[PDB]
Amino acid sequence: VVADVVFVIEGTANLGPYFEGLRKHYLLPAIEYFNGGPPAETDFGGDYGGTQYSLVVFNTVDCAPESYVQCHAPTSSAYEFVTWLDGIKFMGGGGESCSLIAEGLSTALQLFDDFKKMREQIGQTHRVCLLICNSPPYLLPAVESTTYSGCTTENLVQQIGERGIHFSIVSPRKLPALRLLFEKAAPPATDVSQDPRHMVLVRGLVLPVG
Amino acid sequence: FLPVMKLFDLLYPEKEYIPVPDINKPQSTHAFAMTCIWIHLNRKAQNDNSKLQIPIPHSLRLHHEFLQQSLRNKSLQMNDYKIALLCNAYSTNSECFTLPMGALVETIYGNGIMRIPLPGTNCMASGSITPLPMNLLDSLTVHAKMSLIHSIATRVIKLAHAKSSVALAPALVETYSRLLVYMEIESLGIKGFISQLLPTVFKSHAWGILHTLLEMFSYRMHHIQPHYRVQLLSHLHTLAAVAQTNQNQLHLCVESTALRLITALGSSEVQPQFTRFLSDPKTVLSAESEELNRALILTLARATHVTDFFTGSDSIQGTWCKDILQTIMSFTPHNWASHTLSCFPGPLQAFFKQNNVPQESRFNLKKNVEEEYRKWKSMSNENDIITHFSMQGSPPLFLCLLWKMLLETDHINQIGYRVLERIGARALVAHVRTFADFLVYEFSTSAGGQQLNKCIEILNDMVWKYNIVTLDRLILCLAMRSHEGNEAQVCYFIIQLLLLKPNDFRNRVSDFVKENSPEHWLQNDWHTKHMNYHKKYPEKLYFEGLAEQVDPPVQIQSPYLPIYFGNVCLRFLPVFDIVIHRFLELLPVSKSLETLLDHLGGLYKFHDRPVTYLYNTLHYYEMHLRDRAFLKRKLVHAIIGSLKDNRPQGWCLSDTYLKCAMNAREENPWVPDDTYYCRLIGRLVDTMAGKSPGPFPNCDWRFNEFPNPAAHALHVTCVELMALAVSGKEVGNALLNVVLKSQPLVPRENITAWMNAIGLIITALPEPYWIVLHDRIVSVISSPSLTSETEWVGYPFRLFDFTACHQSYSEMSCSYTLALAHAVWHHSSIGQLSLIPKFLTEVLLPIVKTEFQLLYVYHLVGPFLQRFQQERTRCMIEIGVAFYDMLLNVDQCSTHLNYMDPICDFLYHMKYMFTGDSVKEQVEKIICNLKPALKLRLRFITH
Amino acid sequence: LLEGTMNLTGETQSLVEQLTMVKRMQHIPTPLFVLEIWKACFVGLIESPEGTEELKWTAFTFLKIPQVLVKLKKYSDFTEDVNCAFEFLLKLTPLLDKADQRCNCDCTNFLLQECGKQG
Repeated sequence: VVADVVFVIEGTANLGPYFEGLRKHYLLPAIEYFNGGPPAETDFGGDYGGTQYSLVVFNTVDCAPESYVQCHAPTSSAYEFVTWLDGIKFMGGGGESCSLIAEGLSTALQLFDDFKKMREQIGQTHRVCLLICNSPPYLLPAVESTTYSGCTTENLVQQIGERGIHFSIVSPRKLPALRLLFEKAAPPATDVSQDPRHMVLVRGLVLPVG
Repeated sequence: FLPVMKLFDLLYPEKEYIPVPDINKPQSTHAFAMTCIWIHLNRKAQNDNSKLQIPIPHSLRLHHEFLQQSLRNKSLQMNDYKIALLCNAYSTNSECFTLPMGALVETIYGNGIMRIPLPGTNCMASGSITPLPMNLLDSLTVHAKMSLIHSIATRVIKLAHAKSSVALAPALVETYSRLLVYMEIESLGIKGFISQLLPTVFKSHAWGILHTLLEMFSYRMHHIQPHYRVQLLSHLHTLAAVAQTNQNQLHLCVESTALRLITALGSSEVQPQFTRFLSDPKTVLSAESEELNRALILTLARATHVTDFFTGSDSIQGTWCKDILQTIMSFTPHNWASHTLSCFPGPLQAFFKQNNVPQESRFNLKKNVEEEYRKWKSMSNENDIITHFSMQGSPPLFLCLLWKMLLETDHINQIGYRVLERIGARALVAHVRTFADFLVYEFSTSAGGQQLNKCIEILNDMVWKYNIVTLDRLILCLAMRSHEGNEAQVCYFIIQLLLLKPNDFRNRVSDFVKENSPEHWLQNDWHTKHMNYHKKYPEKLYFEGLAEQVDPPVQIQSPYLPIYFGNVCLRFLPVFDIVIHRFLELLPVSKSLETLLDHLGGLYKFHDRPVTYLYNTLHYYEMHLRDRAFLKRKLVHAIIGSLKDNRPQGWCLSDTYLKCAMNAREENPWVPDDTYYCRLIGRLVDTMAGKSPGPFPNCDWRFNEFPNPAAHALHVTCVELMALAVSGKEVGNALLNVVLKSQPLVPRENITAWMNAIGLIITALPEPYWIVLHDRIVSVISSPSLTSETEWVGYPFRLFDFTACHQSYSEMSCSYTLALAHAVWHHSSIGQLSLIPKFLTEVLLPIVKTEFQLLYVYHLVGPFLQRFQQERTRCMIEIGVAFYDMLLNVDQCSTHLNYMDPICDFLYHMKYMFTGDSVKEQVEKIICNLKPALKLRLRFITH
Repeated sequence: LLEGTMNLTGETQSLVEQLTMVKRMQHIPTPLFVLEIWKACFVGLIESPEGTEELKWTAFTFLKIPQVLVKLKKYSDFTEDVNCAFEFLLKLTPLLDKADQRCNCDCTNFLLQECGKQG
């Protein structure tokens, strides 16, 4: 069915080694579920009706004069999305444990606002957001965003949870903060983890049970 | 096919649905095209269904929904172009295609409804008479047209195999004729028609289907590639060899179809086509009918005259024409008349001077006729009468017997119709032949008076009242005789009186031309007007009037075959072309041609190629029509003014011709000025450059005799130039002075297209028009600027470079005639180029005295040694010897050469590329007579 | 053609100095030199647009160029060379006829009478 899919990925050294495994087990099947059957080179962008994928990659504060979030424009090709998922290079990090989840979520919110101004042929669609993270959030409010500046991760994930965006978390290391954020993004009113170590909670989307 | 998607994304950036257009335009089928592409991609993606399924885009969902609803509708008619959209979109479906397919086929096949009668007796055809329109067939795709073609071909194959007397549907054969036009369904079309469909129709021995297909090919086929035309001529000859053709309707059809294909063989297709059938000459010739062989010889005459095949030769041996003419000498001993033989090429005259077969005397023929006449009036046993007067191999005089019978008894007994029925169609034309000789001898010996009108009335009643002979058959057998002098005048007088004394042909001609139109592709009510005519003037073919006027009236109920297109007026037309050629060949009978073109001239509205006919006629009879300007004027004005109703204003003749030369002569013939010729050649350069208004109105070249607009422009230009009353030298000089003399209306920076059009035009004209280029070259060779004054002595390899015209430094006629000579000789046939060696060694060689003239002759002739070395190798050697001779004369009659090096390099290039060592003995005499420096550089020539 | 197009109002001495320079750089015979002057003048007259430019080109060929030739004669057997160049030019009938169609009269007659007046 029509879907506005937004992936939010932590592009840091953590999630570096574990990303290839996560893609085969969880991310790639999730794209197929939105796009029935695996994509191969015939899928064309430009159908404004239909499922539209997008990436948001974020970083920590060690990329000091560079920007924090790299966003990609929406595509209707699942194949271009797969090439974008290959094209991420995980180079960041340093002496820290946290990352800028608030930035990635705020730009995901701006993506969903631009999607909502885009699709008017349908009032509401399946608005799905995934967060592929390996790290607890920073305590910084969001700085490099307009209309969602000065907001912590809890406020932004409340605004994700209300208005009916289906929020999911795929993490290769089981963590408390990520679980708390997932519990908070509750939509108004099954073991999918193939590996025991992986923590995967999916509010929306169907992934083969393992 | 997948790269079409990014193209669609480039051409179609949209946010919303694209609205559905109006279906009542054909061009709206172009509006739906990308959705039909998307359907064709979906249906291919149905194989391995989920693997690479192709969703419809958001812009094309509205058109796809319209196509879904229109396929879902089952009340579908041909009033709109929705049916075409359905065929185009779903031509790649198994069962979704049949819902429009049957919907449009059932309108043209016409099953169930009724049986509608074709003329004659015992003819009944399927019900549908209205064909598909042209814009519908043009708005399908290629695959829809291939499926429609294959469906119709299978239907005709099945109805052939059903052996049914129910004839084919009129709408079906009209639509099939309209579909064989498309050369992009070629392997399914005419190729399958002649390679597959027609041999199987001959195999099943249908004769109902075969007559329809030969009628469709005679009357509804325009652009056929020539090898198909010669293959079909071969198949017609094998058909006429077999099939026991006592059917006058089938034998008449196949004979008139072969006559329509022979005389419409184009002037340049004859040699490359007939060199393929050279080893098997019998396949393409008649063995029994003489008239088709004579028509083939006349087509050979004008084909080898128009293209000038025989100049550069004077022996018919060693050529492909000798085998054809020899195989026509066996199977047909026939001697051509002198007035006719004087018009041929040279080698054909040398061939027909020998192989002259003698013929029977007039008195011996009269005695033989009287012998069989007394034997008819004496003998009385019926079966012996029928067996004796139709003994095969006996001298055929039976129509002369009938002539003498109804000359005085004015009736025929019962037995003569039985003898005619036992004769058959094949021997009957031999009886018409000897009847034609008997007619001209008896008409010559008859005293002209009331006995003469009695003879013309009984001949008219033999044609119409008794229906013994068809009119075109009789006139063809009269016009193709071999009579000399006043006997030929009596024969053509018979033809003129037979066409013009009764009303029986003028009525049919007038009624047919006032009520019909030649544009059959634009007509959908053809069969109605066809039945109107065939009701009002029925055409009887199995001796119906003779069967009625026999005193015990014998009732014949023989079946007629399907006739959708054929009648006497459209069977007379090729015979009328041959007859007009005969009237031009003979001198003192021109007034008969004037009154014939006055009466029967409007019939040329239905000639499928009038302008090619006029081009061939004025081009081949130019030596005869040189002094009769009024007759040539009358011919071209009759043939063109027959068509002034259908075709647009200014299609053929220039308006300044229409305003001046459409006047009678008061001993002031309109002598045209240079603005006239500049206008004509401007029309040709504007058609060939491509012009959006266009000097001619644009026609449908799928249905003309000219394939592109340029060939149309060239042929009507050459017809208009040959139709003038001014002689050939003045027209040729005026065409050259368009470019040679200084002229406004001829722009600089566009001069090469004007020289190109002058090359095409003056090459396509007869001999006395393009011979004047030799005089212009001689006029510039003997100029003060090449001989005495090198006052402008600028490097001549600049001076003869015409492209100098870039800066305004073109010299004069030197570089201008060099450029126009190259433009004319570049377009010339090899028979026209082969008059260059005579012109060198006979005219130019006694006047080349200085070095500039020698270089001019080198610059003039040197680029065409490639053409000579490829096609005709005597002339390359003669030109090489002429080059060395001119070098000798300039080395003798001058003190020194300044340009010995380019001359020497040219001669080495000519040796090492073109001549080689064919010039050995005759060159060294010239080389040894040269001055020492030239000998020192030319010493390597002798090895 | 450059001096005709850009500075008609330039002094003749600069043009004579430049032309003598060009004649000395590439060694140019005098008949071919004067022929190129006349050919350039006539070609520029033919290619001129209708209006003031045509008047300016007629003035350059008719008045300035004859004066330039007189200065060359003083600076340099010039009459034989200019007569040779005039015969060189009179071979070119299409150029002169194109010019005569633009001049609406025979312009070579006015040239020959003008060069006669200048000497």
